[PDB]
Amino acid sequence: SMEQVAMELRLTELTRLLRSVLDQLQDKDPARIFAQPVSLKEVPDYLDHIKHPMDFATMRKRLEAQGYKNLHEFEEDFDLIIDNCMKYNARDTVFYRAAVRLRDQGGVVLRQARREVDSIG
Repeated sequence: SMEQVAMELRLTELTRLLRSVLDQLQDKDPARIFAQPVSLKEVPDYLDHIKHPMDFATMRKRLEAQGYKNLHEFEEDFDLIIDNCMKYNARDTVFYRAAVRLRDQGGVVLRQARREVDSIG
């Protein structure tokens, strides 16, 4: 139907905007701490601690399959990256501290993304 096409164009355009959002958030991680999944070869107990692992590469796979229906879903995955790290790693670590800085700097990007998503519809 023509309606289904219009919906699909809306999803495509959301995906475009989320791709730009993702690029901007990932620039706030210049150390690449969050770029890839935590390795279960290197951290064998990880899934005992963290039930829903997340990372920027996993988000990008979902994004490119158009698997985010709205900004809420995308933000849920970004918050998992941060929140998982702040639980597994202690306050005095470069990993925790990187997550705090990513959360703080990302907030700015996400605030305007929400306005754009609402504005453009």
